[PDB]
Amino acid sequence: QVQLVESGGGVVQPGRSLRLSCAASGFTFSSFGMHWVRQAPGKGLEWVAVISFDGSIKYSVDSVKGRFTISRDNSKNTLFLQMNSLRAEDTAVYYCARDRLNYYDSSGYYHYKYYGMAVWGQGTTVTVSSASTKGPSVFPLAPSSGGTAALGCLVKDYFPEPVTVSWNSGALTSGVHTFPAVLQSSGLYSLSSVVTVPSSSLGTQTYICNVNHKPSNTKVDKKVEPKS
Amino acid sequence: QSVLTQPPSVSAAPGQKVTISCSGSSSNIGNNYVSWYQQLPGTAPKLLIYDNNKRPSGIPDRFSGSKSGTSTTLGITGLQTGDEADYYCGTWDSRLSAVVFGGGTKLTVLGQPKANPTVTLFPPSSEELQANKATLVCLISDFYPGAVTVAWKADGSPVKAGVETTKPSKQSNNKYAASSYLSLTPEQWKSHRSYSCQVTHEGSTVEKTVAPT
Repeated sequence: QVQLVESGGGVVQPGRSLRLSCAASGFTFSSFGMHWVRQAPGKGLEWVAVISFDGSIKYSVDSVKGRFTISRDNSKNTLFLQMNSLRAEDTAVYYCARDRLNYYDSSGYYHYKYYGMAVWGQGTTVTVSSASTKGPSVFPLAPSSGGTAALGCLVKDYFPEPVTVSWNSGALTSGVHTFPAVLQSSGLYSLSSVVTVPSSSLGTQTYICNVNHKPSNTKVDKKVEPKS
Repeated sequence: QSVLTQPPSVSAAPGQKVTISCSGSSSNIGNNYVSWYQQLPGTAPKLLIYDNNKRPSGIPDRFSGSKSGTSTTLGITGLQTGDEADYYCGTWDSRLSAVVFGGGTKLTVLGQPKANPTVTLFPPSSEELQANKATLVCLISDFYPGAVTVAWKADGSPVKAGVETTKPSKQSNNKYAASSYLSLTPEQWKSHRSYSCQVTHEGSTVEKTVAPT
């Protein structure tokens, strides 16, 4: 019954803004200090900001001062983070988190007092990059050269994530390996998918990789045939 | 880099206990309560310990916390595979006026047997060459532990330009995968007799080669 539901993530270019929401349920929202914490892909947790139970006291990390604004609406059990003038280094999963102890403890005479977090949201992804929406080029990777053959699709130069790949419209699943994308210096992604099949099937079965990049409305079913 | 120093990794075998340190200064751990959070792959963090050594409702006997002045220690006994995760210490810092987290300690549970990588290397496709691009694709799967080094060679000489390589990622079968891409012009693809992808894992190397002809 006690949870936090984040929304408002997205993909943007540098200099743009974004607003995150954290809808709270299960507890008296108005009695707890709230935080935002972020995690860049593959790195540690970085605290972003805190706001006191009643909104009067706020702190944030220097790198977001003047850019990000933590606020809350107690009458609607929601925590906000207004993100302006975004930079590539703001790219991360953003979590809201609730103080373990309520204002009985966290509202001192002098200060807001921190004793740990207890409840975390699921997170929302913010991606900041110079790149523009671009659909992939899809290239067949043909088999050649024991009684097994490997064939694939190269899904090249797309932005943003994600892309889904399947084979023969989901009918072919054994021997399928789809690899996480590489992020190139250009800001574009590429990925590949491979399937190992019996060599003896190559003249009686057709192999088609189904590539869907929803953000660019790109859907391609690419036939992969023996080379000649 | 971080204000609190945690070891980047530790490991022990199923059933053993392991220890994870978190070092700080008087303005954080010295004067404030430390919590420890566990993060499993693709999930939010979860509170393990608060007030230095307390376990919240539902966190089992196996986890514990100690404080020795400006340092703190997490203890995990009777290790289970499901304890594989990143562990973070956190606290308030009086000087910075911020919650501060250690960098993270990746916990590995031993026992899982070594697995050598399968390497698959594709040349540039006809279609890609026609669009005046060229990409060599090197796919690396089913290896454990989850670290490899990739090196490309053309006619025996190293190739550093145009190489982009992903970090390893965990497959669902608990082994790891990775991939490396070499971009060339069609001219420089045709100008060499061979290109080769060399994947080194625990000191051993697996090589595949492709050629225009």
